Amino acid sequence: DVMEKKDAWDVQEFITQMYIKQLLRHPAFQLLLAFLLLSNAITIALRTNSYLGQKHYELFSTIDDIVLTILICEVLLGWLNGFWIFWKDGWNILNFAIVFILFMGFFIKQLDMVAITYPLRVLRLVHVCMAVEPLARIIKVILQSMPDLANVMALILFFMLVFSVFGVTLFGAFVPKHFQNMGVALYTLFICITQDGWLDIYTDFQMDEREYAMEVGGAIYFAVFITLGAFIGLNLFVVVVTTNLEQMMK
Amino acid sequence: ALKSMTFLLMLLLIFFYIFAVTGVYFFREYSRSTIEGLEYNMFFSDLLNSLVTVFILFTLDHWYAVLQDIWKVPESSRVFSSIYVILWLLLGSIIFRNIIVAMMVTNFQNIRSELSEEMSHLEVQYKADMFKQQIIQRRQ
Amino acid sequence: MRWRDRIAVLCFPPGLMLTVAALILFFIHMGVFASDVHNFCVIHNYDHMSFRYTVVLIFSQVISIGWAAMGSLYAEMTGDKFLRCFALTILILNGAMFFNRLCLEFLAINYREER
Amino acid sequence: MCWVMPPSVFVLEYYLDTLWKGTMLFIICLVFISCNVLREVKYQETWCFPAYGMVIGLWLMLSSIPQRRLVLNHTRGMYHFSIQGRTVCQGPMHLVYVRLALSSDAYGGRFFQLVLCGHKLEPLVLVQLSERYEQMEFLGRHLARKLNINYFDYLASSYRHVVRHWPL
Amino acid sequence: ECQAYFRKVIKSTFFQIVMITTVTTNSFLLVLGTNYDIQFEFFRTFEVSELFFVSVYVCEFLMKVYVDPITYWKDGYNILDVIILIILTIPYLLRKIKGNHSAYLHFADGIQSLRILKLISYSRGIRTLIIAVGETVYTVASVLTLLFLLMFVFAILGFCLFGVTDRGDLENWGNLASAFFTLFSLATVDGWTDLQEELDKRKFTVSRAFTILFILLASFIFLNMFVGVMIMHTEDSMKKFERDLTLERNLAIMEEKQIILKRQQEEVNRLMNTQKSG
Ligand SMILES: CC(C)CCC[C@@H](C)[C@H]1CC[C@H]2[C@@H]3CC=C4C[C@@H](O)CC[C@]4(C)[C@H]3CC[C@]12C
Repeated sequence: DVMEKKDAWDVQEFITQMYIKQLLRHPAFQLLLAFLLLSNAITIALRTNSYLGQKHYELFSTIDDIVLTILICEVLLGWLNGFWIFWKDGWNILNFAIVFILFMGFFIKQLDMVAITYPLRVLRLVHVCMAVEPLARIIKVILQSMPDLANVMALILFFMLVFSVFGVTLFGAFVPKHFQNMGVALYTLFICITQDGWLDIYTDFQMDEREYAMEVGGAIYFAVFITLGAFIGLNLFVVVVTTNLEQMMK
Repeated sequence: ALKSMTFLLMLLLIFFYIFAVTGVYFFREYSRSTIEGLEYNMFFSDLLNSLVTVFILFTLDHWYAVLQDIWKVPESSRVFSSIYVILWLLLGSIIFRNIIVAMMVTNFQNIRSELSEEMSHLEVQYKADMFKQQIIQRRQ
Repeated sequence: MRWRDRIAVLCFPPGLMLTVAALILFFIHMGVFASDVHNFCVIHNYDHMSFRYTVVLIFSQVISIGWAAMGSLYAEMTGDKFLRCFALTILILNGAMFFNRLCLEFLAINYREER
Repeated sequence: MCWVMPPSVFVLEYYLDTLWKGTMLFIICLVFISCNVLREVKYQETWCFPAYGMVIGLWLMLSSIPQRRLVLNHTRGMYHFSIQGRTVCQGPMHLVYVRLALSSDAYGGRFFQLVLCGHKLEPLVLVQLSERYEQMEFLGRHLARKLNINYFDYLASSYRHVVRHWPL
Repeated sequence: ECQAYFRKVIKSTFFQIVMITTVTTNSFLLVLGTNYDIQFEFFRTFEVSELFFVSVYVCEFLMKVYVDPITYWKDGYNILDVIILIILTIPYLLRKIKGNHSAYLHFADGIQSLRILKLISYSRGIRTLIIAVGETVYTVASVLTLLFLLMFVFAILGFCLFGVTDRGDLENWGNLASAFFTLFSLATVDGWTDLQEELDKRKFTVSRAFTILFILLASFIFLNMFVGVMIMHTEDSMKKFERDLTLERNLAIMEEKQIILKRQQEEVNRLMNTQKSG
């Protein structure tokens, strides 16, 4: 109201207001962080070539140290406002896990090597580029669509199993190497459901009797199952997509 | 629906026309080369063959294998040709498939909209008829 | 009020904790820095260098810098110029200290170990 | 617990949780003391990070707070700032308030806390439930039934906040 | 001074008819030039027609070099067509009379196709369609950026999984461009079977699981997300246009009814006045 004289908690609130005004609302610091991340992403794309690497490996190490120390500085600044709020968050958990894995693999000896150092960096790149507005709405609804997609995946896999029981009857020890092993058979039926270039399989189970045999029966059974499952799966995918986006425009 | 197909179809065919006639003389050194071992050579030979192969790219069947069969051309650092055909196939396929499915579901939307407004008008007319029946009954 | 009772029990006045901690860190770090320059210049007994503790005191250095800055920020609003001068001076000496020891460490590479 | 705390018969009493923080620090560092990692191949010993644990913890146990109280008894008490032993702050009204405070992150999520404002007073932080406004002014009304003083909302006076005493 | 007369001339439909005729003859020139005989033989007609076409396009740039760039520098189709004119004029300027250090011939049918694009720049109905679909540019750019991010993530992942070990699988998860193209194919449905048969022999059993996981994320997410986003973006863009058209029709109907009522009231008043005066 009047605020004749401030108190200690008002001073602390004003300090936290200053701390959230900088580095969280100021576009300059976020732009600098994005510029550094884009520069090290350029160095990422400059990899897979020892001809550039032989004069860049030490600079690569230095920029790795720089990006690691600025990431842990940002994490410490987020921790400063409070560990409880940072721990109870949807994306700060992911960022903390990213920096924890990167720092442990850096300081402590680890077999994590390039296959962890580089994808973690590009995951941080994705996380930072989510912050700027004209990708956050689109990203927000991809994660909103996965709970409604999970039931579709569950139904698809259950139907896939209960029709693979029909599948494994005409499978095993004949027309083998893609119909046997009961996991290769499942994944090969998944390939044929994804529906591209299955005439290798068609020629594989071709010539049983050259006229009808089971070459008629099993082939038409699995063909109608494949076409029905593919149509139903694609329809359900686009249906869940249209439902959740109708949610985002509602 | 096919009455509603007025401008999108000629947009589709004119994009097909311009992209096919651009891609005629892009992989020219594919069909017009002295390589003995090749099997997709005739795909990029004639203008009609060019139409057929860009329609194949539009349908998006074995685009991987088409690209590897054109990779037998001496790789000139892929600076213009491979990115052109890849961009053409991806943009044309997704843009046209998406635009047709969007406009078809829009057609279903206005079909159901006019149906629903017809039933709403019928219900309003029924309410007015019942009210006027009360008015007539009180008028006797 | 009664600063006897303020300094006696149960609490400390706001700030003036991190400043004193930075002072004692400054004291122990002049001790080790003087020992390092002494043994690097004359007596030459590198087996008893601080070649063994190299990263934990660097961590102590940066956290002392942070606490000095944080105490300066927490004590600036007192409205008194002496406290601000105190905090700025201790921050400046700690920072120049840090640059000096970083330069000394970077000069002393070829004497520790090789990977 | 919803009915026990609103009356707060006569005095209130309060404490701090830095003892808790120093407690898990002491447990963690005592764990660190015995059988830590053996990184002599790293040409470094990491026993001095626990030495800083010693220092930070011992300093945090040096902050002992016996029963922070006031003169909030349901009388014409002056709300003088009272500790067992020493006493610091006194005031004829116009300093004790109960104010709602808000905090925001980069995303924009709002977190609501309460602070008993005054000359080095203690806050009114509720137990880990701040996502919605719920009822707000009802707890201020219970405080008003207690010894009606204030209930201050965010930003300036405007509306939606209550005052009982004013020094004009 | 004469700017009003020049604008009236450019608004006259005869000029546009001549323009469309010239660029349709250019389209026929491209049709005959994609053949071999007419490309370099019996080509005096080709030469004179091409000179006429480039003269017409020069006149186009001359009438677009006015003060109208003050609106051409912020609009859509206008900046598009002047950019098309620039990237038409410069390449045949450095190609037809080259005398320079260019690489080879690959931008002749491309130039002619840009001319055909300038032809199709007409048809105001297609212009309205372009306007109606033009608000999804930011959305498709965002989906393209998400796609590219996923390609980069799985590009570094496929490299780290199959090309650093250097025991085979080269030019599929090896070199960067070939790896990117194989990943684009795996994100599509094409080539997945032969790619799987190529990768299963490299003593990497979990590569099959990784590739099928990559398919079930990338292909489904990209295809279904794109078709959705376009479907309701266009649905909501058509909806507002249709409701606005119906609102305009309703306003016109209301105005006609009000005009009829005013005419009836005036007729009644005139009849009453004549009855009073007679
Ligand atoms: C924990 C905070 C307060 C920092 C305190 C750091 C203390 C514990 C560290 C920093 C500097 C260190 C000393 C530096 C140099 C020497 C000489 C060497 O031949 C043996 C170790 C010895 C004697 C170290 C003992 C531990 C030491 C005093």
